[PDB]
Amino acid sequence: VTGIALGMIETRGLVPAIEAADAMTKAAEVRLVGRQFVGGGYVTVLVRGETGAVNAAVRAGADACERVGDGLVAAHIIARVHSEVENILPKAP
Amino acid sequence: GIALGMIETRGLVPAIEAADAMTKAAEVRLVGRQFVGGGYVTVLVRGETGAVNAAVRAGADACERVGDGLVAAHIIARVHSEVENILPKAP
Amino acid sequence: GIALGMIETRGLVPAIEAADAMTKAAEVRLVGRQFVGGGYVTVLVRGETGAVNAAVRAGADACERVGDGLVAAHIIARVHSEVENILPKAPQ
Amino acid sequence: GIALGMIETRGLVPAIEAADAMTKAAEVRLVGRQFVGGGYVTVLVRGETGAVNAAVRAGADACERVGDGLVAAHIIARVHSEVENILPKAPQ
Amino acid sequence: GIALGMIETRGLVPAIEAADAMTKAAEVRLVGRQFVGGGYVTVLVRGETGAVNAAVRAGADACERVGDGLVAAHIIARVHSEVENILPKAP
Amino acid sequence: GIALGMIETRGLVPAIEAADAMTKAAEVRLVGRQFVGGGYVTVLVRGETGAVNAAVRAGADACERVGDGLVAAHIIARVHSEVENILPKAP
Amino acid sequence: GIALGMIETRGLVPAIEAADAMTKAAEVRLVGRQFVGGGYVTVLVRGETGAVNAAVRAGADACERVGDGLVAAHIIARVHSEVENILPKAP
Amino acid sequence: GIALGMIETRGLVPAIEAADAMTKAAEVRLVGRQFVGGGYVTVLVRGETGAVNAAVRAGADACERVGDGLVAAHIIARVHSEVENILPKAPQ
Amino acid sequence: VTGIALGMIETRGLVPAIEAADAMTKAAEVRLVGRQFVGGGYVTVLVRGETGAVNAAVRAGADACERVGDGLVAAHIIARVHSEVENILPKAP
Amino acid sequence: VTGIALGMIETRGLVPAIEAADAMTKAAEVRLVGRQFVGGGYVTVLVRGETGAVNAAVRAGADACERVGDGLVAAHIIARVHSEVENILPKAP
Amino acid sequence: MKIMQVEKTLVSTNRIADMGHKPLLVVWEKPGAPRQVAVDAIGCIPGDWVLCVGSSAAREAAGSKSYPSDLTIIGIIDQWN
Amino acid sequence: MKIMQVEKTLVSTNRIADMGHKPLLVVWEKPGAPRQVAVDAIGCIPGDWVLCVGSSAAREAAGSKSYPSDLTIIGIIDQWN
Amino acid sequence: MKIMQVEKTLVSTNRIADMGHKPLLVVWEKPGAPRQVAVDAIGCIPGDWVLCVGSSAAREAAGSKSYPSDLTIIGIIDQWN
Repeated sequence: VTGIALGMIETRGLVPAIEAADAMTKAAEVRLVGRQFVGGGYVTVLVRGETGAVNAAVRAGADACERVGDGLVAAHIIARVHSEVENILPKAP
Repeated sequence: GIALGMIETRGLVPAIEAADAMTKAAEVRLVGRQFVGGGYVTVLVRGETGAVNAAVRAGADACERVGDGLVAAHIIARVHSEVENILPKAP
Repeated sequence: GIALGMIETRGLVPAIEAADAMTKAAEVRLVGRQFVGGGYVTVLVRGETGAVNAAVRAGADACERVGDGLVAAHIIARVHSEVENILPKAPQ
Repeated sequence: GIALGMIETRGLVPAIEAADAMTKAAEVRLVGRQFVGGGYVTVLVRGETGAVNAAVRAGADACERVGDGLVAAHIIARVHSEVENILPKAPQ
Repeated sequence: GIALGMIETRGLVPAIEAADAMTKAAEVRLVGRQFVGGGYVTVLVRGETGAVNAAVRAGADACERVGDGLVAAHIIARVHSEVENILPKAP
Repeated sequence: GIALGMIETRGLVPAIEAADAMTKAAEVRLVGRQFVGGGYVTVLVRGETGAVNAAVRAGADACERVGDGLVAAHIIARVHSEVENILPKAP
Repeated sequence: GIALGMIETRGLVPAIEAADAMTKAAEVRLVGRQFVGGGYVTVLVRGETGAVNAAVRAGADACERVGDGLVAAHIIARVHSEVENILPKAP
Repeated sequence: GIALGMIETRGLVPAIEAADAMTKAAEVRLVGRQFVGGGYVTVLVRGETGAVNAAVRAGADACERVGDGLVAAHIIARVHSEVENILPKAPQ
Repeated sequence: VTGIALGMIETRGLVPAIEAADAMTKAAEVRLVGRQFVGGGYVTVLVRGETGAVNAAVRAGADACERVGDGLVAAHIIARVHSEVENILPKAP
Repeated sequence: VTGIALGMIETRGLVPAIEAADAMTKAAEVRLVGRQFVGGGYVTVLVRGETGAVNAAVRAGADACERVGDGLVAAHIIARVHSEVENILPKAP
Repeated sequence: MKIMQVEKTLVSTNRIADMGHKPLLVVWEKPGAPRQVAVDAIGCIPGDWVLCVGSSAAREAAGSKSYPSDLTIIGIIDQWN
Repeated sequence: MKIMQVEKTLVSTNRIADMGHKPLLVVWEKPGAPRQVAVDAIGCIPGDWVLCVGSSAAREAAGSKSYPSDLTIIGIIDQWN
Repeated sequence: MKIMQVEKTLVSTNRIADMGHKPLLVVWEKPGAPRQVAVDAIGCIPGDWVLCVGSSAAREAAGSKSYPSDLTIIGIIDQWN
């Protein structure tokens, strides 16, 4: 898979985060590039790919994970990521 | 087995009880205990679909009252190959 | 020594008090003090079933008052072999 | 490049959005993403004063909506030399 | 200087602002920034009693509105030799 | 298969109907019919977890109205080795 | 696998969505799409009992709102040998 | 070209209008027009994910008014390999 | 007759469809390229020709067939038809 | 320090003016080019530097001096100063 | 108004929300002329000659008083060389 | 609309108050073309090709009925040469 | 928006009443470019590079919903060559 678009989903807990990651990867052709434990319960999953693929993946993941567990906190999409942000974005999980 | 079962609890005692009841109720394989942070603790198992379902049901019923309680209980029949990268193999 | 005793407290002072109370009450070995995060501290012990039960009861009763209080106090008389992989063996 | 820009958010998604917004808005260098703990994420930038001000304003405006929202958005036009010892220089 | 000044803030931005205003307002020495956990961040300084008092007052007045706010601001004129063991020397 | 499914009925006709519907609905193995005494009759099966679940659900739905009715319907995913001593092998 | 899962939908788009979600959620084998006539469309799968159950549940939850909606969702654990004559083998 | 777009309409005129609208809006290939029976007509397209999404949105918006209206408008970004056996490849 | 414009009329039943086709062909200079049985009672008639001719034909056909039988369902006009749609559009009846 | 931008703060009295000058010079990288006694109590402090630096300095100075003493009268910023105004603007204090 | 020829379809996934479902086409006066993107309110295959309106009228031609557009296709020329 | 490529970020400290917090980018059709400044409503790194709207539509694209802008970026082209 | 450089001050005594007290400056892209007059809402010495907005946005930038202007200066570029 190629592309630089980034899709983010933040959930309160690990079970909704895993569900969202699975839903995203099954719905679209994206890449799971990392899972982050923010602290305080927040867990963030990141996906990379084409813009439309990331759009479909993030929509499906938010819809799937909005109910399981404590719920869904945020679901954001970034078309082009600045080169500086790539330093803080993980490459592989 | 490929099916994934998981329970999140608000504490470590309910997580241990859930994992113990899970492994005793069904012949599944405990693959990891994760400290999410903020009090959440998660336990994960792998196995057949029916065994995972029975184990998760038993664990969610056994950890309901122990400790601060139960947060979530989920079952995935066939998880995507991408999620294996973030799923732990051993605890 | 196969039974496992568990006590969870909001803070480290009640956890220390509970661990001391259990260890003084019965002949058990303190195996682990775990910082769950968010204020939860868990103490684990191993021993014969009745001793672990008595120690857990005494520790819960003793450390209920001190600090933010109790969260859980649970005894397992037969830990599954697979579960043992996530149970610490030596305190840190 | 001496001015310092700061944005704090409840969660990592708004923090990433803010960092991207600032970096796209102005010519600044992202120096640090800090996990404060308890849900707070802080992003730091360095650059000329006006550029840092514009970047911070744009980032706050962009990332206010996403996630749990904003916590702080502050610009310092002259960081003291002693304070620099606690400011990270490269992101991790 | 031996006097110790400290401010706790609910976030890292108020802590940085407090430390910056402190060091600019008085000629004190910043000795450490500590992440307590749960959101609290602490900054510590050393110096003369009057300088530390002025610095802490300025920092508490400057971090009051920035971010989530101010938690505490304290001054110790002569800290016991035992507390040096837990007090950081450099950040 | 190791999973155990059982239904108790208040009579022998509902027990026969439950066992028949069970074995027809799922490919399980009927291992015994027990006269508890006082009218209760129990039927037991062994097999895979999913097959046992489907069989027990079908039997509990088929014996609900026939005869005096249904007493209980239970599924054990992995029964302990000790219970094999009291579990019959053949009827 | 022998278990049969089926969903009927009032349209072809909900049927495609149901089949897609089914095959992605569980490792089952899609065996046929049938145009009943009058708008009804049916999709059928074969596989293990647990996999078929998970697939059918996911498909019924995914096709609920898409299109005109969901008509029926059924699972047969062990279908009779006679029904194989009318069950399609490939779509 | 792996994403699949779907539109269902009550009648053949809205189906033709939808197919034309999608094909004009994006670079997609119309693969199938299916007579479901009972008045339902379904049109299928294949292409890159974003193009299929744009085409489906435009077609739904265009053909909502004409005829008896819309029934469904759904985009699948990743069709399973097994599902492909029931998807027509060439229109008739 | 030449042209690529397409005129569509959908009626519930065959009698209104035949009436609409006759009215269209008599009113304007168009080509009857097909009649389709959609299923469920819907019947569709298609005409090809110049844009203005198709406009007049479709207007007259809708006006004529709006009353006979179960009635008129849809009457749409397409100026230029995409090449892909020509695959599903019939050539001759 | 370079730049031609000018920052002005007017206070009623000398104590707020001194406080504002100190706050400006500590907050940003500017130059104190003069203090003027207008008459009637008004005192004006002038700073020079880059546009953004002057902006930050003036904001901080107004915020700091708005309370001490009689208070703050005016706080204005000028991006580019005309060459004629440089005659009346003092060079050094 | 302004006569242009449709070149190709243009798709932007990250377009703003209020742009709606309307499609976009790339239109130029002639091969080699500077290219512009116009909101399609009629439906045009590549190649044909269309009428393009600009300024505030294009917003209404798109469909709303406040549609974010500045060049909208309002019709297809019947005959044109 | 009008296809342009982002060149660099432009910052003006003395900009009027009602311009808000929105950023500004320098956009041109191609290297060497005349340069224009567009209000960024999407977020674009330098180099990519974006859709720029003008006239009264740009004010709404910025975010307000009365935003002082005349050229606003409304989306990023997916594929473009 | 549109980047221009201030050349000189322009004064018109017989200007219409509703133009208010706002000053006018002559702005061009570069020496030799066609000259345009822009209402000054910021205050710019000759020589510097400024941001000029046009169309209906310039009226608001001037200060009123109905100010008779079509090109208003909205800010001064910090750094520009």
